[PDB]
Amino acid sequence: LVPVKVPDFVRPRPPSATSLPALLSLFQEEWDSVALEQFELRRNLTETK
Amino acid sequence: MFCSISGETPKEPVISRVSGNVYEKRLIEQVIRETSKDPVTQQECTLEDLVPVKVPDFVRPRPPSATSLPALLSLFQEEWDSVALEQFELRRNLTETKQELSTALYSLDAALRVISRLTKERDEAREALAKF
Amino acid sequence: MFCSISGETPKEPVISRVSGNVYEKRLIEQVIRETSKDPVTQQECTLEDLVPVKVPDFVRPRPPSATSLPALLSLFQEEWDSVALEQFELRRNLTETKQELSTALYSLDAALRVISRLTKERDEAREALAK
Amino acid sequence: LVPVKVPDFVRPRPPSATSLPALLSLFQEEWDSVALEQFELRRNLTETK
Amino acid sequence: VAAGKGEKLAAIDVQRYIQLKPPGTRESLLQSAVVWEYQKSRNDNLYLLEKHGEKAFDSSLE
Amino acid sequence: DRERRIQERIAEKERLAKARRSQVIQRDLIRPSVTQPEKWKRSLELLKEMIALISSDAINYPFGNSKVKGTANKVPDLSNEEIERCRLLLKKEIDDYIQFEKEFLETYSALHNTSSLLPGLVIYEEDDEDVEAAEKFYTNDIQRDLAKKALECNKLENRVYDLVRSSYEQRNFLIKKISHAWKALQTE
Repeated sequence: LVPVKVPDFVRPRPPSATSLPALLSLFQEEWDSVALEQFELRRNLTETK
Repeated sequence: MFCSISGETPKEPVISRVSGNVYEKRLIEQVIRETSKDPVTQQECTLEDLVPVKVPDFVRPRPPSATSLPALLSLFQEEWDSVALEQFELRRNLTETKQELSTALYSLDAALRVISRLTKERDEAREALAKF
Repeated sequence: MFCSISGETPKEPVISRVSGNVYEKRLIEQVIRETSKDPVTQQECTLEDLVPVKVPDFVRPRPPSATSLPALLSLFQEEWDSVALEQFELRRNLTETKQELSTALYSLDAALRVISRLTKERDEAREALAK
Repeated sequence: LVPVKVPDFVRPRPPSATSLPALLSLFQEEWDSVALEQFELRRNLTETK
Repeated sequence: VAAGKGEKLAAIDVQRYIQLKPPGTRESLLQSAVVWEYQKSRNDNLYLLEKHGEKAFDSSLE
Repeated sequence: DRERRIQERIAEKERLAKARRSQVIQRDLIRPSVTQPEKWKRSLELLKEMIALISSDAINYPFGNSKVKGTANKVPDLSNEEIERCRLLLKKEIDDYIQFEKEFLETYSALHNTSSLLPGLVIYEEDDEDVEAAEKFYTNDIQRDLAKKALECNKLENRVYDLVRSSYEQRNFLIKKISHAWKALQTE
């Protein structure tokens, strides 16, 4: 692998992102969402098989 | 997103293998055709050293705005280093203030003992005046 | 292996050619980006002043037992609590140092006033002895 | 060479085990592993479809 | 946790930093301090966010 | 010529203006605050009623804009030779090892006093009150918290306006592209 140079992609924070609940609640919710996706892809694998 | 050879953005980007650089296909094949060398780092380069783009892939792309656990953890880490820098600076200020506290403390202790000695001498002076 | 900024073991100690001190490269570079000056000698500092150096890495604790970990919130609370208490001690130190400085000022001022008192008392006493 | 070491105005705190970096890196490694799992099962999923 | 959340069972963490406890025991002081520090950090982050503005947002759209 | 000497005579006056120098406000960091009169009566146990005049002298300088209590200005003034001569007498008698001993004593003792208590209890170690100390201090903390929250809220509506200007567009574009485009390509 070769380290290439890119301007990098900025991430504009949402209206509520200042650590505190504005981060812990969103962290929890995104955890729940990725979990739901994990199930929606496992069960779908099984059904497709 | 910028090309060194021409200064314009590459309409069709390509990454050089010998040296990481973003070229446009026509000019990079041009510089390979004229010689087997790198126009930037003056090192041997070929057509195969030019890497086209295979961006499509097959996975679900993800938004670099909010729904990224790496982004969430990076925000936590930026807060971590911000409060670390704050603690750094305030601790430095605190040790400087401790130095000036201790200096003023021993200076005032010396001043108090000297005041006691002085007041003793003034008591002696009052005694001298009253003896008359 | 004793950081002069926080005391924590530096995972990437570096040496300085003018005055070698225990830091890490990243915060030095960040400070230079904010202010490209030497903090100690008040002189221009550059990114190339530091030579690369190798380090043997460290061990990690790995909190076990995996119980739907909510600790992060409490640990963050405690870190912020520590910094808040530290701010408290800072305000106390400034208040007490200014109070001490004023106390020293009028301690020495009263010292001078009672110097004048003593001088006049001794002058009068010796003149009475002289008479 | 390296001059005399300078421990001064530190009040050293021993390197206690229970700390945050550990949890942060644990969560991060979990995310990398789960993403690898997603890759594995999405490749299996596209093949099975 | 998957065997847990197969029936949803949304994870629960403490959200009691908005109640803002009236004058009481050490919990009220600790709560006051944490709210003050979160608020300070929040203000710093917003002032930073409009130090530059929505230029990063324009780059993200592009 | 005249001004060539006059502005120097003016320049003399500013150089003459340095003939009266004091401290605390010389660097003007913090200050014995505003409520002076009550503390002097509270002063327990020769040097404690002593600082009261300089704290009263501090009202002469513009720090009084913060608040004024009692006043009773009692400025005694000074002289440069007085200041200079006392610096010798203070420092001529007050040897580097005790400074090392002094630094050790204060730093420890400070850590002994500054225990992990949100309100300062070093003075309270002798008084008998702990609940009320938490009441006033951190209702005052909360009132300032509410004021800061209100000022920041005044700054939230601009944020909310710019973000309903931007984030809705970004989210609509991102969802609308990514979902339809990607899930369509897989079928193609």
